[PDB]
Amino acid sequence: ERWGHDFIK
Amino acid sequence: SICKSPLLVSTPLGLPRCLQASNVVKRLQKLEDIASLNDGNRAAATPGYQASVDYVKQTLQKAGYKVSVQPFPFTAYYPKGPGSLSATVPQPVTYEWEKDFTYLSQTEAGDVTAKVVPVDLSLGAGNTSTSGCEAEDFANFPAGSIALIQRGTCNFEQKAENAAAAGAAGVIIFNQGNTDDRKGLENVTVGESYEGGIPVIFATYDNGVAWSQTPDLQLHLVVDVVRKKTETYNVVAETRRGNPNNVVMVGAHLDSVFEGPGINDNGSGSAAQLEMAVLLAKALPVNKVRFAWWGAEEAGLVGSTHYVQNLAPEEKKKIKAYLNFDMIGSPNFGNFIYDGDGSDFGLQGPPGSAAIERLFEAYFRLRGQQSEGTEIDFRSDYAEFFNSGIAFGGLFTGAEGLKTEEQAQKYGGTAGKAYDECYHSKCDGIANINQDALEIHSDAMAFVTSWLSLSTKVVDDEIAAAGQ
Ligand SMILES: C[As](C)(=O)[O-]
Ligand code: NA
Ligand code: NA
Ligand code: NA
Ligand code: NA
Ligand code: NA
Ligand code: NA
Ligand SMILES: [Zn+2]
Ligand SMILES: [Zn+2]
Ligand SMILES: [Zn+2]
Ligand SMILES: [Zn+2]
Ligand SMILES: [Zn+2]
Repeated sequence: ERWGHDFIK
Repeated sequence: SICKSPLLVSTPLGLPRCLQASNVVKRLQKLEDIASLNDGNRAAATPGYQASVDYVKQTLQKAGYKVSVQPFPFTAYYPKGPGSLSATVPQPVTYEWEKDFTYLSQTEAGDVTAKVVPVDLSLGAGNTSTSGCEAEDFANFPAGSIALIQRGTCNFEQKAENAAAAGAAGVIIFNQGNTDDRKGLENVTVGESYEGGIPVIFATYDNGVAWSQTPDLQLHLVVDVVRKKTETYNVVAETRRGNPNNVVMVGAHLDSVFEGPGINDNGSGSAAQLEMAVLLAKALPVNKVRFAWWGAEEAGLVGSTHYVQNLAPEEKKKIKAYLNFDMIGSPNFGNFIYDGDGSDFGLQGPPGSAAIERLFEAYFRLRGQQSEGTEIDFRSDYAEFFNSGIAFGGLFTGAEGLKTEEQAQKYGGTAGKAYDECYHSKCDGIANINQDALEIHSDAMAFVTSWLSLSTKVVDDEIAAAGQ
């Protein structure tokens, strides 16, 4: 899962 | 002044005629000048961003808009140098920055040497690790240790804050290793909302395995970053005319990364949308059009998320559609339309997103232009609209991905090169803009925005059909 550019998990 | 006529700017084939790429380029030059006068960036919580806000606000006020500059609290994150990681016990070993390990975005700074303690690991192909997801995983965790945590199931932020609440001095998260493609370093974040107070780095899977099996291991971990609690701003304006209960909203983030001026990302969307808004000042829409320039997108969609979450429920229900324009001037562009129907990547937007995608598709096709889908898995400022059930769509010309041979036949350019080789870089300046890409995508932005400003029926129909 992403939130913008980075993976959050 | 022909494009001051409401007859032209009110209709979907009129607005694109009046929205000229050469005028978008002039606005892009202004953003370039702003970056140049402000140390080369337009990043959140910098004078470059403030001057970008001033420019957008003044432009909208001269066009007759009332402008809302909406502040929100924001923890800025800046890496100030490379990290360090070395074993001190049982044997001295120096690990390599950006090969063995990297920072979690939004980590705190730190310099810690401590025993390394694995937390509820589940190794091997096909594992479903929940390492560090529950406070109970830390049942035997000694305060002051470095927590060695495996990626899996829950957010990095949760893993790191659980470890912090268990008294960890630092956190090393290693990639999950459940498949061969989940063993290297990745772009990962603990989130702008991280409050664990301790440093967090990401390591390769094989390093995690070896460390977890190294008796008496101690690691010396150094994270060189700054976090600063501050604020930044969204810029929001709407037409006086049009139904306030059936709002067509368009958005484009106005901030750049710290590394450069962000002329393609996302000066391109910001400037095209600003040109459109100036033209729409004279339009006679049926539905109200709202324009947003988002702050802190590059920090994790902070501004757009704040905007949606802070809307009173009665006001939120008035937004019928959201259109996102994030990177539409890519040097080696392709013609990408958000895959609202999930036909390419299997993720569907909220009801009505298929209709928006279909509108974009039909417009490119009518013009004899090729197009194809791009992913919508919460990569830009539609994310919180997506979470709230609001139909959305958008346009994209490509970023770090590599153009295929087929796409070079379809769109021109160079196969095997990135759509934007200056993505997130110092070189993402005015010279990094393809004006044909700007022409094509600002045309489509204007057509679909105008279309929906006259009728959201294509969206309404999918909403109605979804309800049964
Ligand atoms: C990393 As982005 C959503 O600003 O292209
Ligand atoms: Na990133
Ligand atoms: Na915050
Ligand atoms: Na040190
Ligand atoms: Na667990
Ligand atoms: Na948190
Ligand atoms: Na060929
Ligand atoms: Zn300087
Ligand atoms: Zn629990
Ligand atoms: Zn962007
Ligand atoms: Zn970006
Ligand atoms: Zn599709």
